Amino acid sequence: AMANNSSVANKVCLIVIDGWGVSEDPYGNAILNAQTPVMDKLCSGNWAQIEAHGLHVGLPEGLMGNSEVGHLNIGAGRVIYQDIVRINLAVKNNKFVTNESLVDACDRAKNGNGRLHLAGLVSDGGVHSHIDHMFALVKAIKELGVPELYLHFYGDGRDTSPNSGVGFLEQTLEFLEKTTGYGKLATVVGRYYAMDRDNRWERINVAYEAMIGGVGETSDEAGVVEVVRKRYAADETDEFLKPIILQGEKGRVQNDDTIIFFDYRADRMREISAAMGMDRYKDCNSKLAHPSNLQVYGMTQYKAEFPFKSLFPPASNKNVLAEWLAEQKVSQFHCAETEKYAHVTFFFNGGLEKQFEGEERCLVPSPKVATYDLQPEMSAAGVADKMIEQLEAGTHPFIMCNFAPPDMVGHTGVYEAAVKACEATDIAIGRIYEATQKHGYSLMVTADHGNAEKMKAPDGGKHTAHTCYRVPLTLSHPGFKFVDPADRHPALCDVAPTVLAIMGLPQPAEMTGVSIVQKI
Ligand SMILES: [Cl-]
Ligand SMILES: [Mn+2]
Ligand SMILES: [Zn+2]
Repeated sequence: AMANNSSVANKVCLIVIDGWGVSEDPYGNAILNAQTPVMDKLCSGNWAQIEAHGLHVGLPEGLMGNSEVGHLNIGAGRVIYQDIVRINLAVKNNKFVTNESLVDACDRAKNGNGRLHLAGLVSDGGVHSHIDHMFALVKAIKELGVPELYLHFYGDGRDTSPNSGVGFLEQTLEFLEKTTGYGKLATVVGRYYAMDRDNRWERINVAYEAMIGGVGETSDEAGVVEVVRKRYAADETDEFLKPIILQGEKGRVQNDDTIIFFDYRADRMREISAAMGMDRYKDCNSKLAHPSNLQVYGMTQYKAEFPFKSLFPPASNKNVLAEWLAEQKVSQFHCAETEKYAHVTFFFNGGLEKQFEGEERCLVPSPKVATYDLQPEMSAAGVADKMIEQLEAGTHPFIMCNFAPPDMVGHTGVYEAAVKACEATDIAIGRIYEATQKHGYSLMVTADHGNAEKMKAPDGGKHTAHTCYRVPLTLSHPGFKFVDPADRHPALCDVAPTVLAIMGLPQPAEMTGVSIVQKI
């Protein structure tokens, strides 16, 4: 227990069912075709249906929710964005030209020798980068008035076809000369050399020396596409392109220059960026001098030790529900089956290992079976047991668990076992609800995303995937009325704030709201 447990106005039991969504279509809907009388009552009258997919939880529009994103958003009380989502939103709404770090890189150039470098993987593979981000950056840097911009094109062939690079090179060349009339291609080199992540500095050195010294084949805008096509016929593909050099010494990285790397994945950026921006050029052991007074910038942060500013730096995830309750000196309980323990732990608590002060944990072991359709109740009963024991104790004014059956059985695709899963989950919830009533907890049932509600493809085939359907949010306490946000659908990010409002605890500013209940 914790010193301010008595300040709590209403103790709360939160259940996160895993893979339990709301769908009107009953064909292959294991929740609808399962005896679920407990949830059928809890999901009626005062109850809400909230989003767990797509942008509502920091994912690309249209993408199904999943267990990690779900538990992250639930426990965080804010939307937890993917980096790629953050970047693409910024492209949609012209927020590059106001980006503080990008404005910083550009101002430094403008008040120095004004030379800027763009370097990254040029393709639409979308794993490490996107060429549209590169395009969007050139336009931005143009608007901001940087005098000179040179581009260092890293060839892909791994997240795209090995002979796709000519197309992106053509498309880059036309963009710079006809669309922006600004920016110049200075280098082409394969990601094999520039985006090594196994500390093979002899590979990095190839891209290093090309950028700073022009160690490659000379070409120009008129010839460069032919060079690459000749390389293809020599059996050298995008990934493995040896360097090509386009603007002479003007396009090299020189003294006092600024560099922006536009990849948003870090592992394959740490080496080239540390070679340019710290002391790792020494590992390349080049006979070339290292330029003086460089400053590097990254689309994202590649290593917190690095001094590099970032266009989209990491969110700290400060004052997620678990940390915040401990700050208020209120104690808590987290419980789950094996298969979902990282969800009520690592991910609920912000995506780290921290178990905060006053946080008590319980791991109920999952059954040892080959597939979970062979025991579709899994260990939900045991999880309920431990939760009911905490309700009898009354020690923790906030307790929570996860029930795995609906998701983990849904993934098998066996429709009738899914039905059993949801039946066994519903019985478990019913046991806790009885206990909350007897020991005066308010019960709240939600889910992290759907799954069980769609078990069949239109044609009857197995459908094992997660869904984009909304999920329930129930509240047994009759002095509150559910109310939607005025500006958006409610979403997982509103579970934690709503919890704190029922508990009479303040909300921390990092929790970008919002309680979706109001008192009667
Ligand atoms: Cl080589
Ligand atoms: Mn799953
Ligand atoms: Zn899940």
